[PDB]
Amino acid sequence: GSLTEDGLSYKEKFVVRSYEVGSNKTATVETIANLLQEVGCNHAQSVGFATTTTMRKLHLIWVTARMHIEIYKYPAWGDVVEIETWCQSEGRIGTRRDWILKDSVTGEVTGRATSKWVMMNQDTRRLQKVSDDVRDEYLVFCPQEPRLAFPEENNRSLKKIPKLEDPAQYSMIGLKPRRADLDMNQHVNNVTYIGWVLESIPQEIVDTHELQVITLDYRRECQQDDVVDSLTTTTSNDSQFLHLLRLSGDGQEINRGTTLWRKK
Amino acid sequence: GSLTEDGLSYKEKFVVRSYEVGSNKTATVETIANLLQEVGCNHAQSVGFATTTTMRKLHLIWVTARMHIEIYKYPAWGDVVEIETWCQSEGRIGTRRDWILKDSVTGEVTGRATSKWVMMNQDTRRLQKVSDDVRDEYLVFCPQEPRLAFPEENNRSLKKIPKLEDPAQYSMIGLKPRRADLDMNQHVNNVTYIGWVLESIPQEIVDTHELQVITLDYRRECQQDDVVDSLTTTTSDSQFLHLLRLSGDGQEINRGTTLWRKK
Ligand SMILES: N#CCC(=O)NC1CCCCC1
Ligand SMILES: N#CCC(=O)NC1CCCCC1
Repeated sequence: GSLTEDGLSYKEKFVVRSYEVGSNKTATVETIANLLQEVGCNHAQSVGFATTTTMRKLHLIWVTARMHIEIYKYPAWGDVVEIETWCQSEGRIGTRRDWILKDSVTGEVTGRATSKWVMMNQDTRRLQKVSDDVRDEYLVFCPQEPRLAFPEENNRSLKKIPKLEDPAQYSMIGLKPRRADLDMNQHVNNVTYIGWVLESIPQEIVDTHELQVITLDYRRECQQDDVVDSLTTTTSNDSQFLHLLRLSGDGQEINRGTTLWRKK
Repeated sequence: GSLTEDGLSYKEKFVVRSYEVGSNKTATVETIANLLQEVGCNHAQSVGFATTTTMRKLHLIWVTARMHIEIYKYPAWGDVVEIETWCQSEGRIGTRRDWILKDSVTGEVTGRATSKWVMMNQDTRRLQKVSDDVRDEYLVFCPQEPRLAFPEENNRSLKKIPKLEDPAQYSMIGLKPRRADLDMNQHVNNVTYIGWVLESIPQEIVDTHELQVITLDYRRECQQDDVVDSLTTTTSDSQFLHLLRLSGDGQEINRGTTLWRKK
């Protein structure tokens, strides 16, 4: 991987692995999300980091608030996928990381993704606005004019998601993270939540449809000793679902989302 | 990746990923096991496949009976690891796949692994001996003289493993596979069982020790709708005896041992 000529974005190529593919012999959405995360981390390292100087002094971190992924073609086992990523400041609300996925052979766009990140104190877990000093320190690494993976004025990446009402149509109960689900700081990896959401989709939908769009809101973290319940209700040749992840016991919300599936 | 000059083994280089490392910023044993599995699959594809012509017509497949891994140094995040793999016939018993892990920069051996594979009919799930026809079709891709990742006489990779007796010292119950744990044929990936075994090791041990050796026997598969219990007892450096069994009737799925060195 490497930064582009202007130093304002980063590209990396990946060969899709045997254990990374599902029943169709194409990469799962969780493999795609892990690749986005890896290219995101390599971009941050290449430019000096994603805690800045001022963030480390004030015990502040970036946390994912929302993730939105749209896939047109999942790469097959052995195929090479090229991913381009960049960051942008969104004033004092937070930051945004965007991605474009391309087939290395054809150069065609096979997917795109966007994510919203908010500032948070590591210790108190209290969200806050982006200070001027932090915003100035990361603007040297971002394009100045807007560059959006989802430019459309009526796009599905900015839609408000409602809370699923009991009773859910489908459910998968008692989901727990194992050590492979944790990152290097022992926090549950953001991609695990995508897997947990998809666990309540019936196997018949997965067998006859391909996942086209997934929007996920992150409300609260799952601790490594927590237990989660995954709930899904059909809201709809296309199928839409409303999703909810909550703690198995008290029912505390951890995530909410929507998925759109197209018939194969 | 590519086959070596003589075409009797295969090498591939991997850059360790951010999500592939644990709390020590080095690759987990499950990342290592996934890399062994990937280089194994790439070796099979490069030589024409690991179902052969005779196996496809007879509805036969290779299944893992045992896996043994020894790690001296886990590669750090961003490091390049080079893995060499080869296969060997073991007469009528089955086949063996071996691996050597090296630091790409220094060329030093940082790990080694061996695995025993047995023939099985896909449909009946009945184990079988290897026929002469299969033996001949496999021998053109294997070294003729023995080449062993663990050559030492009376080494850890060939030790008989006993069955853990109740009550277990430690346990993790109600473990279930999710879709990310399944392979392309909807079977639970062999690496998931390694993760499930390690789930009953206390976090205190993981925080103060590094895993040096793991030997795992595969007795029966876990279906995607099955629930597993993971049991561990200290037998001792720290040694542990492990057992995975179905949550309900207690049917054995795996047994194994781990050796851990203090950091
Ligand atoms: N953390 C991290 C890497 C990153 O930049 N993005 C990740 C986190 C959100 C879901 C997958 C993509
Ligand atoms: N299947 C397959 C790939 C392969 O050759 N070996 C794998 C399976 C056993 C555990 C990890 C290594």
